[PDB]
Amino acid sequence: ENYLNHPTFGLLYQICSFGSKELFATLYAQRLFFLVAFDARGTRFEPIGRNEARMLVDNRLRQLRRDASLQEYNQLQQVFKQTF
Amino acid sequence: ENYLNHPTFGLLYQICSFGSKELFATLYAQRLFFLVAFDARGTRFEPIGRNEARMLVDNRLRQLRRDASLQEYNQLQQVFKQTF
Amino acid sequence: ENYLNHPTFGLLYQICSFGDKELFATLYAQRLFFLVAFDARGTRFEPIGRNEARMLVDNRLRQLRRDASLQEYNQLQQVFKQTFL
Amino acid sequence: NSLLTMFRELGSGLPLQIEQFERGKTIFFPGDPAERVYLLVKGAVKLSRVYESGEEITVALLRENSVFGVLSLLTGQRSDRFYHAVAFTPVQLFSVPIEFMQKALIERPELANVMLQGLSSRILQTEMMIETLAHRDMGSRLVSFLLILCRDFGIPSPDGITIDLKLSHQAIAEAIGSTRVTVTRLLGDLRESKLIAIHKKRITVFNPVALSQQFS
Amino acid sequence: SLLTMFRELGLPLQIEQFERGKTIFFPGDPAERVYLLVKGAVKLSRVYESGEEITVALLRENSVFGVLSLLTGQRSDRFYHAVAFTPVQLFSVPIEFMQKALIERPELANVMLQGLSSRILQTEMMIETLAHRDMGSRLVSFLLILCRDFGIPSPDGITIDLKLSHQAIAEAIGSTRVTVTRLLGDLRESKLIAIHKKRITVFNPVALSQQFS
Amino acid sequence: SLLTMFRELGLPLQIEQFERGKTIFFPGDPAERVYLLVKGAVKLSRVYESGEEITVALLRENSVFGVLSLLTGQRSDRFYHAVAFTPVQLFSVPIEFMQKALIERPELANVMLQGLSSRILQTEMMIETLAHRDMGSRLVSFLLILCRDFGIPSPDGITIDLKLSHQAIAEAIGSTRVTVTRLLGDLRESKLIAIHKKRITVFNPVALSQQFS
Amino acid sequence: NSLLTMFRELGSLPLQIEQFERGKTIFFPGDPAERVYLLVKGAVKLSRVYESGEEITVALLRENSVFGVLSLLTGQRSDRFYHAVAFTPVQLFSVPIEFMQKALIERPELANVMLQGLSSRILQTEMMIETLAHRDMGSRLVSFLLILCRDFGIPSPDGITIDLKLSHQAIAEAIGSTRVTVTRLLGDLRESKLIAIHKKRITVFNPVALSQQFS
DNA sequence: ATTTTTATGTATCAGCTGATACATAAAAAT
DNA sequence: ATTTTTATGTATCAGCTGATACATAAAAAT
DNA sequence: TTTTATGTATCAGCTGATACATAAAAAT
DNA sequence: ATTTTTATGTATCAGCTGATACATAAAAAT
Ligand SMILES: O=C(O)CCC(=O)C(=O)O
Ligand SMILES: O=C(O)CCC(=O)C(=O)O
Ligand SMILES: O=C(O)CCC(=O)C(=O)O
Ligand SMILES: O=C(O)CCC(=O)C(=O)O
Repeated sequence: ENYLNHPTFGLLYQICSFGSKELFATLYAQRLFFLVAFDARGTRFEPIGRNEARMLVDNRLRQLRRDASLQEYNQLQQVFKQTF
Repeated sequence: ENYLNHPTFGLLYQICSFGSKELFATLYAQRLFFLVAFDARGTRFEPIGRNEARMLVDNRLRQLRRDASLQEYNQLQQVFKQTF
Repeated sequence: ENYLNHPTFGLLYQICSFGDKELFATLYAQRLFFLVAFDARGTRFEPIGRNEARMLVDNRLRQLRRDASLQEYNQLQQVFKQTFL
Repeated sequence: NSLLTMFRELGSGLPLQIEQFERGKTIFFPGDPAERVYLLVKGAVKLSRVYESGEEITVALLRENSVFGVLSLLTGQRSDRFYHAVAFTPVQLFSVPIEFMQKALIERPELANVMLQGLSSRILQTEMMIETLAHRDMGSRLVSFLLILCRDFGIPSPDGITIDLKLSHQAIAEAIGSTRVTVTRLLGDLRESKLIAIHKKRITVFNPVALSQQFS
Repeated sequence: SLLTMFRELGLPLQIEQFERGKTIFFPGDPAERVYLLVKGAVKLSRVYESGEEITVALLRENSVFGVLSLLTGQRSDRFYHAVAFTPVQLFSVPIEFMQKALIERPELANVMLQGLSSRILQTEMMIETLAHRDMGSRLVSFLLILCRDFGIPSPDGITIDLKLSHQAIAEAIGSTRVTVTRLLGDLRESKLIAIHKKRITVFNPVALSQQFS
Repeated sequence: SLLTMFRELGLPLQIEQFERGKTIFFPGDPAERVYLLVKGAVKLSRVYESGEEITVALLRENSVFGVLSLLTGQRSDRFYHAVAFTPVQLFSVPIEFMQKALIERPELANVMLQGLSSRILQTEMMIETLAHRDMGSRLVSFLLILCRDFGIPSPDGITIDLKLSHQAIAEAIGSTRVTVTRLLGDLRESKLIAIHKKRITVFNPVALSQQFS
Repeated sequence: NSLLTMFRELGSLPLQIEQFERGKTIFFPGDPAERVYLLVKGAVKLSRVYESGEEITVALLRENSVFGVLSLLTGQRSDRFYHAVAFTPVQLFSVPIEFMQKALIERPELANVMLQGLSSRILQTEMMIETLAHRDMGSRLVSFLLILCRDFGIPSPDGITIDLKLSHQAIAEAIGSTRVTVTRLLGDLRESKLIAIHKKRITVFNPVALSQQFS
């Protein structure tokens, strides 16, 4: 539920973190998705499509069950069911 | 959206057809899934878990595109979205 | 008001002593009763129902009346009253 | 499946006869020696506690192929019942003794399997009810319970699922820990939300799944 | 006998150790095991995707759980969260070795069905508690079960021998932690309970039960 | 110019033939192409999970669509349902061939921004139509657009040269097929339109437009 | 990104950023359409006015958006028909069509960056079509609110405050309704605890949640 | 040892929901 | 067939209880 | 057949139209 | 500072319009 203003596409919201690139998406029905790089250079962006972004959050869900906690599994679960 | 009364677990509802074996699921949160075949006797329910049931409806989606209509996929897409 | 931990049923509490053979009972709504044989490794939880259990406490009440202390007669009255009245 | 078949062969000689019970008839009372195990074949069985205040609390409302009278398994005839097994509806069932069962279990290892299957189902169904009553929102709690009803006694209907059994507002209230008035209150609010309909004292849900999706 | 019979289903079978808060099984694990709690307490809970926890039962010593494995075998996947609420010792025998062990010992089959029966009743007992209307009545009913399963004899009453968070309690009684405290505070003013070392202590358990005639 | 310029991006570029009712792109496809309608009509629609279709716009000849590809490239996935409402001819140039083609021809970039401009206004024109409240006024506004884009001159008025279903109309003006039927029948009693071979014909368009004072 | 950079170099040197104060009109119906604009900071309200005195909001544009798009079709020959008003304090560029004719053949780099800008417009306008194509005025309002949150929303303590002051009528003009109905529906969102108006600005809560409802 | 994270006490609202009472419909009694 | 007991719909009002927010104590953390 | 599209009828409940009191903003 | 013009809250009811269901015509299937 973290927000970020894209120059062209306006407001975005965070889907998940990775390691630390976080996944972000458009607010009206999430048609586009963005990989962000908070470098000293600043805010580096990298657009991705539904097909790739679906399986990518899917991978993170599998990663949290295997070697990770639950609170974060449960909340990302709601995020995934919200988007896809 | 077809219904069937399991002796032990009560009411069930159909997920998808295959060919004609159908997938069925439990009503309170689809906690489990059943492979049914209309033998003259039926009497042939085969239980399966979430992980197997997931990839099985998933294969049917692809199959539809590879070789089937849109809505049969349009409709089963609804179903997968609701259960998964 | 003596307690004993049954493996399966959990906490029990003593109803009446007896000559060995302390009647015990379940803690929630006292829905069962047990004959405990406190022998060296002679421990036994012989289960009994309300019908037999009722008349058995009742018998000890009469027994203390004829030839038995008031204090203990007074106390067993309490237990009977709580379990059965 | 097998439960109905296996209980058939534990007979008075012979098979064992199917016992008939009319609507409202009690099967066992508090104070009866628990010496028998039952299996409901068709209809519904209501298990309840009765208080001195005259208050009834529904523990579970059992469906077909369910094993009950499970007290007899622990000590045998020695213990006395405490719940009120009444025949929620017209009911058929079997009624084998515990001493007949002791022999029947060493006789058939196949029945041993089929029995623990039935007992497992009971644990879950009773635990499922725990989920329902553990709600805070009485609205949420009632729908959860209604979902169960459908699951167990729901028949397919034109526009949804009609619970194929009649229900008393009080009977519902006794099951979900409420008063008759609220039950009526909440049901009317679901009628305005048009998720349910009562046709001929029979309740009927629509898009059941859709109701279940609200309990993510 | 449960503790004794489970010992011999292996060679012997090793007692698994688990520390406080450790999870035993998660939703998604294949149900292939049958469990027996030996020392301490086990919390079974349901997790919603909203992040909400609901306590199904808080199990006591010599209790059988992991019961789904008996229905299809390894085929089904769990859906509750089995967590060690306290420091815990348990046994954990597989379903396929149990198929052997039950036909091996008809003595343990009796001892097992004893265990399963107790579960049904204890779970049904909880139904009574939550079928209450008065949250005050509902809380005490639950407290009585706690005192029955975990309570130890005390100087002035019965101290429930385990530390419980209002939330844990609340999740179990399906209410707000505040309400839990709120009500507790009101029983403290009525002086029916005392909280010593974060443990609930009832004054005269019989007296509280008499309010449920 | 648009027809002429798109001929030269690829070796020429072939006119792709698409039959009646055939889909052009589905939601889920990578947006890697820009399209140009040459002959016929194209329906762009949004589909919900409820199974509901909403017509975004019904595009005409020399229109540019598939415009998602110009923002991130093949990176983004489609979301609308591009279906040929009638028999259609079109061009279909890729994004990576277009990045080439824009720096190549500044005459084409002129030609393209022309087509894009037209789209904005035509889509904004539709906003005007839907922003009405009177469904009567809203329908006529929509009818006028159809006559503008697909109407052919006729003996007594203008026949909308394409077959249209009442649901297709209802999906475009935010209504049920029922209300479309009701209001059309009221215009037939007012004798402002005629339905000839399932084709809607306008009587004195200007008079209909003058009702938008 | 490049749009702000590219417009800088069509030079009256570069071209000066025009300042416009709040509520000031940029163009009216009847003006010769000889220019294209680029909004830099703030919000631009495009509206149609009827003879009845009624205003209908067509689109409410955001930063890095290209408008005044009529000028590219015939040139100076056509007269405008919408009412472009500065909805907030605004910065913008304003280059002519004849200077653009030169600018396009000069730079095919700008041609690319321009069609990118016009693409965005198509979608944003089409996005609005989705919103107004709803039936339920409740659903229609939230859909519209989501767009405002997407374009003008700023991060807030408990939710998303749409960083612009909006009148109930201005909302009603955009969603085809009366001020009354907007007020009533907003009040029902306050009771549902989904929004809050703090310093005359609408604030949604985890709008995400609101968007699911629009599967 | 410090800090800081987690658990608890207090204070105040608004709105379910239980209590109370009545007329009428449906079911069981007769 | 007559009566009558039980079930239902509707209307009201008083108070517990969930939601929200804050200060402070207790426990984990490091 | 068989699917899909269309005309017709009848409803419940939003929502537009009308009118007024009061607060806020712009004008002065 | 006084005005006044414009925006907002509140309360009603009339009628178009969405939802549901059915008969019949047209068009696609077949
Ligand atoms: O076990 C008993 O005798 C009473 C309750 C019951 O039959 C059961 O729930 O199985
Ligand atoms: O058995 C299961 O898998 C779930 C229920 C449970 O944990 C149990 O009672 O054993
Ligand atoms: O560009 C897309 O992929 C979908 C939208 C579209 O085709 C268009 O509006 O031109
Ligand atoms: O271009 C026009 O004349 C009206 C629409 C508009 O201004 C725009 O979208 O840029």
